Amino acid sequence: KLKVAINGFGRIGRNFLRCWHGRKDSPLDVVVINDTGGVKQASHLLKYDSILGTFDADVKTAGDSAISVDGKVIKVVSDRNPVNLPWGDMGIDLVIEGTGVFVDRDGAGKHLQAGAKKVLITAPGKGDIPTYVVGVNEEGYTHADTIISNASCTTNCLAPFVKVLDQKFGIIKGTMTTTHSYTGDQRLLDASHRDLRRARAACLNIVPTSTGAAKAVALVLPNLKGKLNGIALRVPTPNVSVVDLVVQVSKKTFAEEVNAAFRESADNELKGILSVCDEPLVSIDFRCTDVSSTIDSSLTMVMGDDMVKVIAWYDNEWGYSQRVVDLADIVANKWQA
Amino acid sequence: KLKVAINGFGRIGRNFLRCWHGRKDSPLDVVVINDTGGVKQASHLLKYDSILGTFDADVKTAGDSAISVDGKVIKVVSDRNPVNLPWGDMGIDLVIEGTGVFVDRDGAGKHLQAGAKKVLITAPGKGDIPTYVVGVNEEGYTHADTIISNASCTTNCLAPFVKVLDQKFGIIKGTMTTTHSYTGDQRLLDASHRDLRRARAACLNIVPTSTGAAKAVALVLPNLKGKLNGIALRVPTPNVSVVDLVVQVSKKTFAEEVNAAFRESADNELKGILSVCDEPLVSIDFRCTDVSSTIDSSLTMVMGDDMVKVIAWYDNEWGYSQRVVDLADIVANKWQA
Amino acid sequence: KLKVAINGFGRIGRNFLRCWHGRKDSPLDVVVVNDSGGVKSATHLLKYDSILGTFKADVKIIDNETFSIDGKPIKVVSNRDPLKLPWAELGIDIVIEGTGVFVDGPGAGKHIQAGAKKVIITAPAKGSDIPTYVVGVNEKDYGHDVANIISNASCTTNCLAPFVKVLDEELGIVKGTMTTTHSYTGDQRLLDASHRDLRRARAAALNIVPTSTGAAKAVSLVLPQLKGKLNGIALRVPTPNVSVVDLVVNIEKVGVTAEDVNNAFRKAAAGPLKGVLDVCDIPLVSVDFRCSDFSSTIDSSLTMVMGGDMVKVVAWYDNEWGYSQRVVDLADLVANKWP
Amino acid sequence: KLKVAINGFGRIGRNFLRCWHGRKDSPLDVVVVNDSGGVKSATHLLKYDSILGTFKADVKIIDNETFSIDGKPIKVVSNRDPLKLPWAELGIDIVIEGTGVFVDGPGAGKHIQAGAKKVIITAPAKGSDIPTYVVGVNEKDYGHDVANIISNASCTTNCLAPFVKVLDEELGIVKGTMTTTHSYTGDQRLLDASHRDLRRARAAALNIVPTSTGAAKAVSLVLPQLKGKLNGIALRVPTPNVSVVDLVVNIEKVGVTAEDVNNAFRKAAAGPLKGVLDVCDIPLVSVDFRCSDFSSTIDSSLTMVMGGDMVKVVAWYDNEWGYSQRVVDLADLVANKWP
Ligand SMILES: NC(=O)c1ccc[n+]([C@@H]2O[C@H](COP(=O)([O-])OP(=O)(O)OC[C@H]3O[C@@H](n4cnc5c(N)ncnc54)[C@H](O)[C@@H]3O)[C@@H](O)[C@H]2O)c1
Ligand SMILES: NC(=O)c1ccc[n+]([C@@H]2O[C@H](COP(=O)([O-])OP(=O)(O)OC[C@H]3O[C@@H](n4cnc5c(N)ncnc54)[C@H](O)[C@@H]3O)[C@@H](O)[C@H]2O)c1
Ligand SMILES: NC(=O)c1ccc[n+]([C@@H]2O[C@H](COP(=O)([O-])OP(=O)(O)OC[C@H]3O[C@@H](n4cnc5c(N)ncnc54)[C@H](O)[C@@H]3O)[C@@H](O)[C@H]2O)c1
Ligand SMILES: NC(=O)c1ccc[n+]([C@@H]2O[C@H](COP(=O)([O-])OP(=O)(O)OC[C@H]3O[C@@H](n4cnc5c(N)ncnc54)[C@H](O)[C@@H]3O)[C@@H](O)[C@H]2O)c1
Repeated sequence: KLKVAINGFGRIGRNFLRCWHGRKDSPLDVVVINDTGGVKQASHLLKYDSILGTFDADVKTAGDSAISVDGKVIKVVSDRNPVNLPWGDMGIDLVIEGTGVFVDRDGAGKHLQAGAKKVLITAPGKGDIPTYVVGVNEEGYTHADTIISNASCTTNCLAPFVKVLDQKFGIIKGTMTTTHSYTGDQRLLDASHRDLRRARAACLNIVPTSTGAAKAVALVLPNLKGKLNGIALRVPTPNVSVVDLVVQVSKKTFAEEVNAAFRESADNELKGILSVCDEPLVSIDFRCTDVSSTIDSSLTMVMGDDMVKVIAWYDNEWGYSQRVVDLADIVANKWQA
Repeated sequence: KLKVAINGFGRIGRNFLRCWHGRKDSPLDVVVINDTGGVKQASHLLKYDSILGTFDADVKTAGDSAISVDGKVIKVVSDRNPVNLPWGDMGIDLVIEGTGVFVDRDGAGKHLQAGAKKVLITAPGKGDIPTYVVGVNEEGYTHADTIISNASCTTNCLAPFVKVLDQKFGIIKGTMTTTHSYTGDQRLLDASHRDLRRARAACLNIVPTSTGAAKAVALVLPNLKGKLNGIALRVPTPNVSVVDLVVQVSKKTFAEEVNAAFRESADNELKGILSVCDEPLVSIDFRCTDVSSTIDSSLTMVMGDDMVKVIAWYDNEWGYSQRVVDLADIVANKWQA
Repeated sequence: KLKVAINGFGRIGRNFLRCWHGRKDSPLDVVVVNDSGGVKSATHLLKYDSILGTFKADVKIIDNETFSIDGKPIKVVSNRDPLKLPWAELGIDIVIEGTGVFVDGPGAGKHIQAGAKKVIITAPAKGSDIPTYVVGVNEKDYGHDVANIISNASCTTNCLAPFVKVLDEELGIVKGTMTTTHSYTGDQRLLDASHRDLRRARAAALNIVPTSTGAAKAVSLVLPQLKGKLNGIALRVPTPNVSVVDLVVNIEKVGVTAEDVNNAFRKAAAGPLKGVLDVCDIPLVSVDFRCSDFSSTIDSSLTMVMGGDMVKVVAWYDNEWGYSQRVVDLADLVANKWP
Repeated sequence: KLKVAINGFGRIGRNFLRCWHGRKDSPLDVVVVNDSGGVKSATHLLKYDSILGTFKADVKIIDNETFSIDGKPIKVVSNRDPLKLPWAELGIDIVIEGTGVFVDGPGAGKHIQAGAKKVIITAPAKGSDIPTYVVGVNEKDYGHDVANIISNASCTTNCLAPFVKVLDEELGIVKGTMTTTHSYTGDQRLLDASHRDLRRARAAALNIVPTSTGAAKAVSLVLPQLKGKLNGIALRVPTPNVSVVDLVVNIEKVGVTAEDVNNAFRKAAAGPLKGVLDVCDIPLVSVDFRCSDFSSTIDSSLTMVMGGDMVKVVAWYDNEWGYSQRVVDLADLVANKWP
């Protein structure tokens, strides 16, 4: 019922499209794809993925400006400047901004100009923009918002179970460190970058880089403003990452009580978002996981009764996409104009 | 002067031998090497290292039971059961137990039987054994101890700067997580293991495994008994690891004050052991680093005035070896009869 | 119908079981595994695989020695000495020897002594004992009563043979060399440590590692006509799975062109080798061949004849899955040619 | 004695500067770099390198555009358009064009227009107007007045040419194919993303990636006699540096044996190619060739003649360091043959 446009057919662009194809009766409907790459490029990479593996569906290069997916046809355009994209001409109701450049009022806006109605930024918003984390405050949304960000891959993980903690033990303060797979942003070989760390090897190092997810939590959980903050470590893995939260709560608590709380929420309210896992697994064992966050129960540990540490896995690509879709899935509902 | 025997010419065995060759006027003197491998094996791998790179020295296979290093000749034997090794016959005063099996009273002892006088275990000791971490309590040593452990690669890092913290801000409690390079212990491909995590891919995952360095700290810093505890993450890198400590101190403090303290100690007492680094670097940038621990200043951050997080790099192979040598370097001094 | 045992629950053995499960209706029936680790270590690794990904099906631990894949039980024992195995007690008809240790007549046969009917080695024999088969090539040559110990050759040899045949059988192979950029394997060290082969003793994950390979010579074992004409090395590269062969044989025939050499494959591909050979014209990369049922896939755009006589081919093959899939076909044979 | 500029401060350019620093007493004198990142981004990466390791020497940031390697200053500018470069102002005599963009006459020449005397491209020229040299092979062919724009060929071609010569020049090369298991490079994607070559667009780090390469043909550019006789592909494997070539040319001569083919190298190695070629008999692996000054190293134990006429060789070469070292020799030449 809701016409969608994917701008920035990159990792989240494709991880999304596919995430979508798997949903049943989706209020969303992709019709146009805009990426610097030609129809060839869009086809190939939607079909052959080095992380999600070959796509189970018939994907051919139907057209000079389109591609086919199981028959459903989609147009592929390519303008490095949004304003030009025929969003208005095609009556684009929603745009999934996954390019990594248009993250600000000014930028994301060029989509509105092109005739688009709304712009969902597949990343944290820069400046004054509505940030929502499905499961943490999607009710805050209102069809009034023309530009929203679905936060970061990290925040979307850390948030859900932080809510659970604070909302039960009261987070006083706490740091966190996310051992994260690398991303398109890193340099494959020591090359220039504005982050001399991210500028390094990527596949040969543990690259400490900074992350906003720290303060971004507060963005969606107003209560924790200035109580959280952490860094991140980019390790040699193409996907799936883990967060190492460490909060100090008021209400003295113990190991299994914490985990318990998590499970409870994971079975009720956060069912579909959060989840626990006792089976001692590892990164790779968490590919294609529809949930945003997954607690590694056996790792959770408490100190001096009030210092809680929680490890949590999450597929920074898929799981996020599934959220992106779930958010857009929402915009389609509670949509009046 | 002090005759030494390297048992377990593995990574720490060799990283040690070489660490030694670089020292000037070393009270130590290697004379025999025992490893399941033949003279060929000992030669090659001492010369061609995939992590330390080709060894700068002339290394030939002189003998049927020996190898030559710049002329200094060394015997290479091979008995999977220590008791047999001719430690007594060669008047072995010290044995560097780096095999990973003989970590207990019973085991390490077989060396004593073979005629050896002392046994330095290049790992944490299992059970009741003297554990010393050069820079954290080497004065506790006395020629009386026949079997000592130079703790783990992690503990040897985490300890030095923990002492600095407690001894200045008072550690109340705190967890830690060590993003660690992989080791011989992990399986190259999903294969059986007593730790179904360590049993996984190794090079394709972030493998959560447990570490003793958590409680082991207390071993050498009696004061922190039961105040520290953490896990570890085995990421795809052959060497150099980082620890993410998170302690809550009593004396309210701030970012740069902490770092300062570190530097002060690093310039005085811990000179040679601890050290700070402001230049934003990455893993690989810390190979062959003679120090046990290196604080990444720009990363250190405090919360609510009492929750301190400190990141610290360390070459789990080289830096440790240099410690092992420094410990054995000590046994040679303060050695009576 | 036919009871099967799997001695060696590692990669190839587990890749086997997997291959077998999701199948048409194999006459085979795995009823026991010999993983020196118990039901725990044996289950976990069947469910969660770093290279194949979480196994799609309810795998639970019944008994203290009997897990189950979707209800169907599988008894699991453990002992390094086949002689102590309950093959007879259970009445094992076929044994998939996938350990890489028992590869000689005396050894692999220890399974017969235990009470096994027939033994299939998932690797090249340990000597001149036992035949070597390569589905697609000379599988017919196998008939009951003819040796109760066979070898499904090598992962490489099972990738080469097939398209090596079509080359000689329709162009005449004078002789040639070959190389194989191969995904590292369990026999390699994770980090530089003692190993009988100073090449495999180097960090499997951070080196291109040259190591001899008979896979080349052994082609003859199935294609006699070539006996002593092929040969080559192998290069281990930081890639957990899926490898490629680089064959360079200067042909006997005329001096045909590139794209026609291909056509031969393409022809013999959808024909006699429908399920074994195949040609992929679309430019992909290793990772795109994960879980490939074809024993060999030629990169069309890579083939190229040089001096009219010298032909060069490049093939893609998943060393884990592919081989394991043939190993299930070769065990599927045994059963279709059974009293 | 001669002022040198370095346009493009990445791997090869930085590998250059390093090569040059710790040297006998090169007539060359780097006085300026063009890294689109300032003194910061240009310093840091010269000091800390993931593949060469922390640079051994005091590297400080003087001025806002003038770092210094042990006191010796180096002015640093930045602009994508060579035309705006102060080559004339500074009086630049040689320019090491290592960007991989300006590789045609019109382009690389933009440096002359800015005020440059001579330009050396660290890659193959796209024109036909420009001479391709390969120290060890045909360096003599270069003399002042003869073109002010030269190309030091390819990393691969500079590893092949040398020992390819000795092969033909002392055995006669009929013709042959070749492959090269090559360490991934900057032109590859880190993760599957848009790229004009759907092979390079795949995760450089997790795939064996087949990609065309002229390095084969270009051999002729220095060894005419072979023109149109060699050829081959290339395979990218998860290894940041150091690669190997797999040459398979069926010789013209008799049908010599293995170990003698070698001896030719060994002979020509400590003789005319002392500094370029070399033969390592000790079985090592890629990582053991890091920082190798030889443009090519043959793995003795790997060489092997098949049918008397077909010879197969394997060579080791550090693509970053090696090439960069030659590029400093080729720039060393220009100066030794300067008025
Ligand atoms: N993958 C993750 O872990 C993850 C998850 C959450 C957030 N994010 C953020 O989302 C953003 C999207 O990046 P990605 O993960 O999709 O990877 P990516 O970098 O491959 O995606 C960017 C894509 O957009 C295209 N593009 C850039 N500018 C364009 C323009 N003007 N018009 C059209 N196409 C254009 C690029 O060619 C590229 O294909 C990044 O900023 C990333 O940090 C990433
Ligand atoms: N590398 C590190 O990060 C590190 C640092 C601190 C602690 N350690 C300790 O170092 C020790 C050695 O492990 P490693 O890292 O060198 O790996 P490794 O596996 O390469 O070293 C073990 C070596 O011991 C040899 N060995 C085994 N049993 C033997 C026996 N009976 N007699 C003689 N030699 C025998 C093996 O052949 C092997 O070469 C272990 O105790 C480990 O806990 C490792
Ligand atoms: N997976 C592949 O890539 C591949 C390719 C083709 C063929 N193969 C062949 O498969 C064979 C097995 O190697 P792998 O890769 O499966 O290694 P692996 O180590 O993963 O498997 C070995 C298995 O055999 C068991 N085992 C070992 N010794 C035993 C003994 N004495 N008695 C009983 N069980 C024993 C081990 O417990 C383990 O379960 C090798 O010969 C290999 O060449 C493997
Ligand atoms: N070191 C190697 O791996 C290697 C091997 C042999 C040859 N080469 C060749 O050297 C060339 C350089 O590529 P690289 O591998 O060093 O990659 P790189 O990206 O590390 O180096 C390119 C450098 O040129 C600069 N640059 C790019 N466009 C520019 C422009 N228009 N104006 C000014 N500066 C510009 C970049 O900022 C960067 O500093 C390539 O053609 C490559 O094939 C590299």
